[PDB]
Amino acid sequence: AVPETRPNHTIYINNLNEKIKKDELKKSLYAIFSQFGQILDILVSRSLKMRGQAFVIFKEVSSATNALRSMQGFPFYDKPMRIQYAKTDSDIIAKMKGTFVERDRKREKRKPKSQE
Repeated sequence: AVPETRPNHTIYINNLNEKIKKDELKKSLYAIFSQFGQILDILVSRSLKMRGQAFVIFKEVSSATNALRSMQGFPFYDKPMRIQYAKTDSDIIAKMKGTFVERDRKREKRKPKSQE
C-alpha cells in the first residue's frame, strides 16, 4: 500500500547537514516555502531520532503541495531536500517536543511583558 505522496497541511524533511543546531535550519525553510504557499510554523529537533529532519506547517494544505512538489529534491545544505509530506507533524511536533508538555496556549506568539 502506498498512494503516492499526497498533501497533509505539513511536509517532512530528512536531508540537512548533520552539523547545524536549529536557529538556521528553520530560518532557511521559512525563506523558501513562504512563497511556495505560506510558512507559519517550521519545526526541527536536535534529537538523535530527529536529526536535521524537520516538518513544515503551512497555513493551507495547498502550500505544502508546492514546498514538497515544487522543489521536490532541491539543493539545500549540500543535500537534496527530498520533501515528504508528514504523516501529520502535529502529534510529531509534540512528539519531538523533547518533553511533551500538555501546553494549553498554541495560537499567537505574543509575550506578556518584555523582561530582561
